[PDB]
Amino acid sequence: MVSLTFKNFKKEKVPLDLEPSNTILETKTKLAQSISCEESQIKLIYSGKVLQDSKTVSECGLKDGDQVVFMVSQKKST
Repeated sequence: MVSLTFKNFKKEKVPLDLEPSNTILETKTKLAQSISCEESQIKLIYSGKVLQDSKTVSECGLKDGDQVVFMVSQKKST
C-alpha cells in the first residue's frame, strides 16, 4: 500500500494510493477520474521524466509516500 502525491502547475497535490503491480496506465486513469481528467492527456513526470503507460510503480521507482510530478494537456476540444 504505497501512497503518492500528484502535483501540477497549480501548486496543488492530489494524494493517491497504488500497488507495485499497478502501472501508470492505471494511476493515470484514476488520477483522471479523481480530478475528472483523462489519462490520454495527462503526463506523469517522475523526477522530471515523462513516464510511460507501460511502466509499473515498481519500475517507475515510486515508493510509499513518494510524489509524482504531472500535468494535464488541453482537452479534445481543439
